[PDB]
Amino acid sequence: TLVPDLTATDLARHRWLTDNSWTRPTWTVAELEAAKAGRTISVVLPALNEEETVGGVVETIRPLLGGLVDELIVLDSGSTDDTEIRAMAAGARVISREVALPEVAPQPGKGEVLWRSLAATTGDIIVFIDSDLIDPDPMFVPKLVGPLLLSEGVHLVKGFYRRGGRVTELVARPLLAALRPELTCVLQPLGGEYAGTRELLMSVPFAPGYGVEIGLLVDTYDRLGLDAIAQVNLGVRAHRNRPLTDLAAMSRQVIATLFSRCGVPDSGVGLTQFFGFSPRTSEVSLVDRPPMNTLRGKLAAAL
Amino acid sequence: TLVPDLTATDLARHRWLTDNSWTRPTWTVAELEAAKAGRTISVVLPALNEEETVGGVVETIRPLLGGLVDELIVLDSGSTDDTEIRAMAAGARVISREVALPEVAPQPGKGEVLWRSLAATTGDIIVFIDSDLIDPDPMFVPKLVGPLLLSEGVHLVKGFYRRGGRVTELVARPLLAALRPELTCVLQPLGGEYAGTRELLMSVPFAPGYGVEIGLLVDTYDRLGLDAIAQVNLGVRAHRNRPLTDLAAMSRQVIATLFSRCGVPDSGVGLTQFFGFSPRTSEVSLVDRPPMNTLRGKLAAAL
Ligand SMILES: Nc1ccc(C(=O)O)cc1
Ligand SMILES: Nc1ccc(C(=O)O)cc1
Ligand SMILES: [Cl-]
Ligand SMILES: [Cl-]
Ligand SMILES: [Cl-]
Ligand SMILES: [Cl-]
Ligand SMILES: [Cl-]
Ligand SMILES: [Cl-]
Ligand SMILES: [Cl-]
Ligand SMILES: [Cl-]
Ligand SMILES: [Cl-]
Ligand SMILES: [Cl-]
Repeated sequence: TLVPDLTATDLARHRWLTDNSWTRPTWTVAELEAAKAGRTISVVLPALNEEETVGGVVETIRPLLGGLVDELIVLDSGSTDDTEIRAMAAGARVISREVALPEVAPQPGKGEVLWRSLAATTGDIIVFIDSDLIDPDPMFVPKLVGPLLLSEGVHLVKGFYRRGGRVTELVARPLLAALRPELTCVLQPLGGEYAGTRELLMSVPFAPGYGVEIGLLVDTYDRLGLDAIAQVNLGVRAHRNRPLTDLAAMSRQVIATLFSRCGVPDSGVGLTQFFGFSPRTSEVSLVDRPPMNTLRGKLAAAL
Repeated sequence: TLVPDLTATDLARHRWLTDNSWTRPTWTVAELEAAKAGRTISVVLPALNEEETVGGVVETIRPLLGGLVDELIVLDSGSTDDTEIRAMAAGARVISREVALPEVAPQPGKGEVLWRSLAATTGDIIVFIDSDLIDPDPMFVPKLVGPLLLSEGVHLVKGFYRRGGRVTELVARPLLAALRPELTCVLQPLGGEYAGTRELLMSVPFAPGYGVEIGLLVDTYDRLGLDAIAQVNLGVRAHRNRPLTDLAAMSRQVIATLFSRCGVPDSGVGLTQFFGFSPRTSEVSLVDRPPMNTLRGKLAAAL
């Protein structure tokens, strides 16, 4: 809604950018592990057909398994390439969507995968890391759990890179300025590298498809306020030059998910693209998976 | 609002793409001039500091002056370079914002310029052409007025190019799919080359800044329906590689203007961009210029 008391100038000077934003995190693995205090950490990599990169991501994380990290899972989304065997060969446990939650038939898209991984994991903290990363850094998981383990009151940590992204810069952040202005303090709201506490994640809906990350950001903000969110610098990463046609369909789902969270009536109509004319249509989903907490008791595996 | 009866598939197969969309316009200047039937045509080029390109755009249009075109005006927006003298030297009349409407102090931005040009022009049809075009084609004005002069019931003509644009493809068209799905049939809703009848243009508000084009599209659609809009192929044009930082600020104003037209409460908060951090803020306007018709009677020059 209309917030004429807030300006872009005092968003740039917002105290949150100091106390909840780590440009140069200096935490050690040993001192993070010391702060677990009986909490466990689950790392989840969503994956659909990522055979060329999934092993390299898993290998950056595997040395933490059994110390800082308690579970390392690739949640496979129906890959037909060698994603699964390569993740296993790299030292990760691989769980299909069906095995994560066999009572419920899979919907397509990324959010489904992350939602199901709540039923497959046991960590008090869950870290999500994209499996398509071309050059992952082994300090990702430590930097993401830093504010959860050491700060107070943080429940969602968003990892950003110094160069980000055409959808992030033209779609997500300008819409947040219009609909959730305080969230413009988040550098990369769509980023795939982030960590959350279990109670938070079990009690929010998961948006479908590519809306999942911005949906968690906005639901966490709405539920707990800006102080409960933090961001940390993961380092440098090259913008993978994705086709604008793919980015357009993803943008449409980002819009749908944000409108869904902000009371904006979305038409539900998918995006048409023209290239006479050669038309290309995509679909968009307006239906969340409900909070996983609502399924407690009905599951053959406890939550 | 929610339109679950419409899908992206039947938008791609929409009859409008045949009867109101000209992929290969074949009109001659002589036969268009024959159809004027006493209507006059005003061509308007908005311009702020366009000394390198404005003359070349004017020269592509000047041979039509006195035949198909009755007025050729560059509406200068406070240029400090040689925009004005170069437009004059190319054969255009140059009118400042103040001379267009001296009773009202200028607001910044492009929409202000186009709104003021309604008071400075006399054509029954007004054609807007950007002055920063690097390679304008002399058939722009004929192709834009074709459907106005020959078809029935068209009041707004949008000229598109075969390659368009990151803001168009990731922001404008996906938001239209969410908020005004039928308008996704328009290939380039933000395009600067378009023509409109005077009665229509005098009776709609003009959005400020870079929102002006999408605001006219949505107001025309809301007021008169999709049949009153048409689009024509102008040919090929190179995407001028504008900085993503500029595109982000323009996207924010596009969003504000669309939310303004579609009942979506916009925060009014400008876009912050970060590059410690180096913050960069822009402003956004939620205030239209009212329909120029509302100022009739109060102007020292008649409308
Ligand atoms: N079904 C899908 C599962 C995962 C992903 C992804 O990780 O980007 C995308 C689609
Ligand atoms: N004040 C302005 C006037 C004109 C333009 C433009 O034509 O892009 C931009 C700004
Ligand atoms: Cl502001
Ligand atoms: Cl800091
Ligand atoms: Cl089901
Ligand atoms: Cl992006
Ligand atoms: Cl919580
Ligand atoms: Cl659809
Ligand atoms: Cl046609
Ligand atoms: Cl004034
Ligand atoms: Cl564009
Ligand atoms: Cl009208």
